[PDB]
Amino acid sequence: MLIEIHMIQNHSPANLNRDDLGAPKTCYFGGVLRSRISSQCIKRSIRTSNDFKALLLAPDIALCGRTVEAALQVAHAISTHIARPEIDYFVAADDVPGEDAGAGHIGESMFASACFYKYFSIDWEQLVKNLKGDTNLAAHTVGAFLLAAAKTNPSGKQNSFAAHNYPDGILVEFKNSPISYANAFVRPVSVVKESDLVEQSIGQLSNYVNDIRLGYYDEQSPVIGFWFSPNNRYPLGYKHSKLASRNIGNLNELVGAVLDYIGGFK
Amino acid sequence: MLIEIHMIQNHSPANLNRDDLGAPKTCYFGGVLRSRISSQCIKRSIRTSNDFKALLGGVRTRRLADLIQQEAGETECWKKAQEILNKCGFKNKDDNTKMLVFMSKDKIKDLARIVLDNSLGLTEAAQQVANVIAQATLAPDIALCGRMLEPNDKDKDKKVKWSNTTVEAALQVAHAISTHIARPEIDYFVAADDVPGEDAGAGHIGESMFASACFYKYFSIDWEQLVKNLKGDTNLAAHTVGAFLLAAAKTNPSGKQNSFAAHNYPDGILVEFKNSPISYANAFVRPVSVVKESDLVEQSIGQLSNYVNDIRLGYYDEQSPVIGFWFSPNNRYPLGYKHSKLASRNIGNLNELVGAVLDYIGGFKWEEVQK
Amino acid sequence: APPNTLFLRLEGALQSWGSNEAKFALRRTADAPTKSGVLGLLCAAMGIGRAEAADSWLPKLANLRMGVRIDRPGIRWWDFHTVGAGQRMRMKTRAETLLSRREYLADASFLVALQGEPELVAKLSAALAKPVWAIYLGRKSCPPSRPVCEHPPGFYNTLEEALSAVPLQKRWHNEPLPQILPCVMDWIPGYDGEHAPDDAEIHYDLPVSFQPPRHLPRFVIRRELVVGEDVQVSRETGTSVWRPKGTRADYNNSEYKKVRAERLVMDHAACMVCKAPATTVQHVNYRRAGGKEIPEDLRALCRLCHDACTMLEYGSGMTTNRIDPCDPIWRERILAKRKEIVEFRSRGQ
Amino acid sequence: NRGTVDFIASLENLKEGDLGILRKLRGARLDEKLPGFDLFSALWWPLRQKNQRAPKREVAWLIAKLFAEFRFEQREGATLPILMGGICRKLEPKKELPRVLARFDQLASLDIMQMEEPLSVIMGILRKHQQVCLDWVGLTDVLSFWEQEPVKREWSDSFIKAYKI
RNA sequence: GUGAACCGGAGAAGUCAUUUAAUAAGGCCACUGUUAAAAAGUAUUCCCCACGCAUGUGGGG
Ligand SMILES: [Zn+2]
Repeated sequence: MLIEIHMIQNHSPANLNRDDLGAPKTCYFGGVLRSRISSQCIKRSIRTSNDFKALLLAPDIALCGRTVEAALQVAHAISTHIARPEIDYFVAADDVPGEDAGAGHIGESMFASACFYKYFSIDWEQLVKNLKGDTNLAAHTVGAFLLAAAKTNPSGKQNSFAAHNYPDGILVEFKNSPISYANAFVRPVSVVKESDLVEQSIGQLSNYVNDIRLGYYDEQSPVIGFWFSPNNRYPLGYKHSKLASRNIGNLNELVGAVLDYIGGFK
Repeated sequence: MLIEIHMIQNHSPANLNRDDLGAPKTCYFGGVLRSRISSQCIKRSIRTSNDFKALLGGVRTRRLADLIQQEAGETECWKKAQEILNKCGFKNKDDNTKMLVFMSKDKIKDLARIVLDNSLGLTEAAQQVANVIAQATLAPDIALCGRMLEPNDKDKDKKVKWSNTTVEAALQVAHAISTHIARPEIDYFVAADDVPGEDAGAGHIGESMFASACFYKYFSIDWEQLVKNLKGDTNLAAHTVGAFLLAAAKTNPSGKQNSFAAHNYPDGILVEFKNSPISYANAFVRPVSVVKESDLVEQSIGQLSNYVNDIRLGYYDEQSPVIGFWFSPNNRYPLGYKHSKLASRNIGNLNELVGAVLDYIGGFKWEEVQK
Repeated sequence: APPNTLFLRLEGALQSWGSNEAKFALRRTADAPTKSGVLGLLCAAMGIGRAEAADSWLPKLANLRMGVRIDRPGIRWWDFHTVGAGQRMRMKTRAETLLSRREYLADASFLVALQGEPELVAKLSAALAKPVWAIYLGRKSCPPSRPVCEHPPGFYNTLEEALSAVPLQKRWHNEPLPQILPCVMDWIPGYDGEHAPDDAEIHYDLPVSFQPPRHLPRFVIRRELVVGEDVQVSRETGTSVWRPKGTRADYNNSEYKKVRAERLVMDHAACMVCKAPATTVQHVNYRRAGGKEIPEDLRALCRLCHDACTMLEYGSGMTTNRIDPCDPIWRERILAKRKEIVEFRSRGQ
Repeated sequence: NRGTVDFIASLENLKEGDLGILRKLRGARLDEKLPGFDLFSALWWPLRQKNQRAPKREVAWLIAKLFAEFRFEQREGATLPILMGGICRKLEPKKELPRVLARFDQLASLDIMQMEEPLSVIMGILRKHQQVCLDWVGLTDVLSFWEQEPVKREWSDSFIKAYKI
């Protein structure tokens, strides 16, 4: 069996990932241009976090990489809407007066705000064979990664923009065949006065999950999923024949529920 | 330990920050256009304020030879100082080098001492000069903002290899986004001639741009990195924190303020002590509209309180409780008329807020640390 | 007629089937799924390791005949990629940064037909129903967005009819479709035409091992298909862009016509504000209207108080919530509206 | 869109007394000056009962107030961007055109609740050049679906097409 | 377990300084909401409960 985490996270205007020219990294989807965060950036920011390291054959070598093959799988963070890069015109100042009101430096930097969709995958069999039959430590490191990935962000240009946002929707599912839900945002999300950017993204995710539940995923095997938003801020498919098996309003409760499903450990 | 300050501030019609074309700076947040104030503008306006004057111990200049001459008095050493500055990989373009140099103002006397005497040779003195600029980091503004300096390599003296000349920032400042939609406005101005003539025309005709908005400001201070930046000076670090709070609360950017004079105070300050930084900028993903039953600032504060409640209830951890203070002048604006529980202490005086912040930080008193 | 071929749907947001000409820090890609790549995907789905693949599995599966039809060509997108930034790198060690530039395919979809032994296809499909390991599209940062085990196996004769069998699935209704779909298929000798035509080109994706990776060339030809004649355009599933529910409105409805009667009974046929005999009922808390009507949030009202409350709601804001009597607030404004209605409304209308 | 047609026709059928009543209520709410509330309720309520569709209340109120202030003969084929482009083409191309174009482009940024004065300046510029017609039905239909991106796209494209020729 | 696996482009910064949209103006001119009317009414008051030859009294809505 396989565990899959889908994540919706809006960010304040910043530049969390750059390239050789300073522009935010982008990609192409749905016929339009979307903002992107490269997968290795997310994996590095998760791995080298001090709070993560102070929390938990080594558990990081078992989960991540160094034939030791990692059970972790981080996909590129596509955006659920058309990218909107912007230029900020900065001017440096001199504290010493001169013959004119010169600057000292003149230039332009780039920034962009986006609502990213993140996909994660953990192979339970590879994880338990990596630690030679141990299960409690496997559940412990799964929970540690869940808290870390829920409470971390890249450090790119964070001394000037400080985009320390938090996720607004998490969906943890158990199934065999790996399918991601990037096809939900093939149509880019366009805002309306009666909703938010996060609300419409979560609703479109719910619509895609409903459509695929009515389709391929027959009664061969049930699919167990858990949906989390802080203090039940956003519902994924209100009623809708219980598209999500649970609705959670605290990170600890979701971590405990996933742990109790995977092994019943606490 | 991190000290994070979230502020709500409604401004009068003004143009406190603008781009190359004169228009006020805007950004796209949540799919909606909001007004913006750049973080470097706020940082400079706090740094060069009157309430921070006792802590300004660093200069970011391009003309260092001019300072060398002005601190050496009357003995002519300006060409010599320019030459030694060129030898350590700085270049020279008509009395101003090609790069800005960040260095504490206390060390100009040492540079004058090395440049005055002819007892030492040239090139070795250049190396010595480097050893003064790589160690001139004991300033509050350098400690807060942070410095990085990479000199040239095509005109170095090959014996002037540099030490580590970087300082990690101890203060993170965000871009002040607006809580509602952007409403840019054009002011059509004319400029008349004091002397009558034949026609009725005026001297000049133009248009300026201005906008009024409610801004959400976010600041974060790392206490451990701050006291490491000043080498264990906890007293001076607390003095910097208190003076920074006073200056940030009581100062506005000086952009077009002789024509607009938007000297507006904040209507709400929330100061939290945490271990990991959290931004409440997602409180206004949905823009704030106006209802007749309330006003813009009260609605913004209510939205902020609702999102703070959501964040606290959805990310509660018994291992790290969070202690926060809410400040409004004479308790004019509480944290929403629905909870009365997200504010551990309600403060109506700014000085009492600063004193409580300092007492939580280290148990010091304000008047002890002001000197 | 047992099935003899297996179909693979390879479609994801990002894809990268690397080419032979990389050999360096310029990680390139091919325009179509290579044979060695899909073979490695199959071996990963069957739980066979790299060392175990080179003995029997790859020689067994190298006898199949493979053809790839292009559904969406995609766009080649590059990515600046640094390694060892702020950390040392292997070989002793060095404090240095490694620069590289990777290439991916974005918004692309391919159909792979792999004709072979019926037992091989059956076992392969059974393994692909529940893969042993996570299967990605070339690189580990490229998970598929559609199920690989989607199209059923079958029995056909040529690769062209096999690629004709599966319909082309359409995205959103406005989206146009490619008119000529290129197919890239393995050259078949037939033991009579022993020499390939001059248009046949060599690709270098016939694998032997994976840990000391070894490849051999193969002759590959490229033909085309016409959509509609060869592949029928499939219809999109029932879906839409998510819009917030705008509710409904219906009073003629008998259930509401009886809910209002229950309300007028329960508040004893009297107004809440002026305590006059009731006329209608105001529908506070407009959420759950039409099908989930609970006779609790409704509040009975007379004509003047209802008109005053509608005047207050039409002015100011208006959302899913309403203005609720029995609130100590809004009483003064309701009384002022009552005064204005009494002293200003003309019945001649 | 028959409900919008009935709304506009009923607006043209109005006498001068209630037209003055609406004229006195420019820039105001709906909760004060009861004759305005009664007149608007008489105008708008029968549309919902017969016709399943009906224009939005805020859009209808704005259209009624704008019609009261800026009485124009309703004529098919006289949309606001086309007339604005025709006016803009016969302008000085250096100073007046950027100003008037900025005043026009301000409109496609707000919501319905704040379009009154930015529309009233446009109707004032129209009345300055002595217009005698305006497509109230098309303007109402466009204002109804003002949150759809192709609506604004066609608005701007029609303006540019009328400007260029 | 795929020309694959292990895999940050990061560190620094105020677009600033100056200004009246001024000068002229009438919405004017013409008009009947008119025509008809008692606040009166006894032949079964719309309902609960104690006695009676009364051809009804008492209390409750
Ligand atoms: Zn009443």
